[PDB]
Amino acid sequence: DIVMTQFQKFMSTSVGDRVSITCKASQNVRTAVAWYQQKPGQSPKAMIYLASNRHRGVPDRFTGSGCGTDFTLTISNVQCEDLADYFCLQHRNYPLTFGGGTKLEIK
Amino acid sequence: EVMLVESGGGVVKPGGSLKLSCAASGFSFSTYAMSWIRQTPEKSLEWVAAISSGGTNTYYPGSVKGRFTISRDKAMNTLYLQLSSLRSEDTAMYYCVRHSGNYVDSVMDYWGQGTSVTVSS
Amino acid sequence: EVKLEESGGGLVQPGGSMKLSCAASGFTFSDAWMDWVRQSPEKGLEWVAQIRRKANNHATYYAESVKGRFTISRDDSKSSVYLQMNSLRAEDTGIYYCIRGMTYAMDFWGQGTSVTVS
Amino acid sequence: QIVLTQSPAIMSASLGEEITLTCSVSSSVSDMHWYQQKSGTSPKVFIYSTSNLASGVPSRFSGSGSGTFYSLTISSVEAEDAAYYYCHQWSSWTFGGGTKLEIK
Amino acid sequence: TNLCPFGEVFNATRFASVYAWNRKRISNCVADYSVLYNSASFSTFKCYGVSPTKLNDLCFTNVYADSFVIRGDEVRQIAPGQTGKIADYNYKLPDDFTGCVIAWNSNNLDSKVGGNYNYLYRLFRKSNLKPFERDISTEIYQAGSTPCNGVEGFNCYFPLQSYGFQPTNGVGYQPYRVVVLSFELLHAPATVCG
Ligand SMILES: *[C@@H]1O[C@H](CO)[C@@H](O[C@@H]2O[C@H](CO)[C@@H](O)[C@H](O)[C@H]2NC(C)=O)[C@H](O)[C@H]1NC(C)=O
Repeated sequence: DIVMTQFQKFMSTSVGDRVSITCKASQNVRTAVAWYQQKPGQSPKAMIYLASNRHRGVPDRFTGSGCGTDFTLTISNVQCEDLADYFCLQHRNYPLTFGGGTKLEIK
Repeated sequence: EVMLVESGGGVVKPGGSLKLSCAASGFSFSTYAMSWIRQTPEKSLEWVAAISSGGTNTYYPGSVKGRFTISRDKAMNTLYLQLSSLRSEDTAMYYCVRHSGNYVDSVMDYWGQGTSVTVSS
Repeated sequence: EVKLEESGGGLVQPGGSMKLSCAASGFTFSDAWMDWVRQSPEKGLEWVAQIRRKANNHATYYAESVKGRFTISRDDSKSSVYLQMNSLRAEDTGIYYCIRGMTYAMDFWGQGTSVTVS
Repeated sequence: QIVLTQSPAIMSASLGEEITLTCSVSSSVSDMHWYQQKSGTSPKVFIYSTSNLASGVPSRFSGSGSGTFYSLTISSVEAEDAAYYYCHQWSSWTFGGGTKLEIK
Repeated sequence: TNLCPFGEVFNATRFASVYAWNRKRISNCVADYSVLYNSASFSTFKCYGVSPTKLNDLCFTNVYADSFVIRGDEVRQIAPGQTGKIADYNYKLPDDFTGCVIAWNSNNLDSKVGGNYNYLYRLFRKSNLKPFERDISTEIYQAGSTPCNGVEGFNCYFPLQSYGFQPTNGVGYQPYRVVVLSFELLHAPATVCG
């Protein structure tokens, strides 16, 4: 199956900086990657669909781009609202596998 | 200085007719689109009428269309919004509102003081 | 207002069966492709099953780890989808989320339901 | 039909702390204006086209946003900035909900 | 003195959608742009490189008029250099433009009580539109690795969404009929003078 490698489990950035979370893949999933934000105690709300588009009600800070194997989700002006986990999954072939997760905590 | 004063507000039982006025003074009148904005007593604003600069295109929302009528007089430099078939949710305070351009797409620069229209009894 | 709520929160001995139900309302239930995803504390997020919309013959796609122990069935008249689990194991522990449509717009998620084995 | 939702209904900040007021839109709009209504006066205008300031507004208020999420940011909240804040766009027929701000 | 036909591209009974706009070649005319500029019914009359009062004192070779229907909030994206859902994927103007964009409200005609689902627009594309190029290709874009054979359930999404046009929408979500006059001057005898 297609596995998403997400090697950063802990990212430590202060308020008002720019963070770039990467989501490596093992085979060439074309553009079919979605990004999920899971606040502690809730269900994951959708941030990015099809690796470049942006959902409804999500701010302009959340942008993700890239194709091929190595994707990225870059946030700018990191507020205190963004202390959560960030998952990525591929949906090219039907064994859909999520990523590991990248937890952010404020310095 | 730009001044927008209203009048005409009072008490009327349901089914009545009432005409609000808004005397505008302090700017070139017929080159700015104007509008009326009511404030229901839960303090929730909403458009109720909007007229462009030439007095040609008037836009009303779906709840008050066909019973509210806006007017625009360049001669005596006022602005009218007359009411008809008042329901029990038309209790508000009606603000006189001037936009910044010759259409209703721009931002509402200067607001009037507003005189309330309360429907009861 | 779109909402999705789940049921079946309990513990079973390995060898029982538990039928989760996801009642949805607030949208057209005919054209929606609803999956079931799993969150376990040891293995992270996983993906369990998927039922499709009416015009795709009500297709079912399971992960290869839950073949023959997991069936999913929907009913658009009652506007709910069911995930019937039989012959459970030790690694089927976790929280099961019911979603509206994954990897596009209208990507709403449920709230989940804790399923544990003893 | 555009709905304009502001979260939450009432905020509260301390003297000198920064605060961010949010106005999420249902579908995509171009820009967003922000109004301020005090207690017992008419509303005025502060921000038009999401990044500009009106004449006479103190220069701690800043705006950002495009698409379906818009933000009003105050740098150092002092005692005067305690009023409601409505977000309205040309395509709605109703204003925003209005987020009150009160000094802690 | 035979005046030029503007009375079938402006006050027509039904326009076309923005993803397939109507391109009408106008030539061998004596046009009257001053009747258009002083009609006081249009809400947006922006010329982008010519003066609107000096429109009559110009001899062109072809004038091209592009008619489509968009939302009121999206008439800003018919500018040279602007971006959005309409300028990138539906109708792109170049940043050396010489023409005048005309628009007016059309809520009385392009809106029905149940909803007019005749006006479509393109939601995504492979790349941005190079200027003055239409793309009418109703293909389901094939996301994913399995050929889905003409469905819409999972990926294989449809690229065209319909405009939701009701008479109670808002002055920025009411249908605004837009016509874009574009002046072209080739190496040829000038015949469109006025
Ligand atoms: C499209 O049709 C309308 C309806 O006739 C035209 O409006 C007329 O314009 C002429 C020119 O000034 C006036 O003399 C008439 O009185 C108008 N008719 C009315 C107000 O009912 C409109 O001009 C036409 N569009 C174009 C581009 O010619």
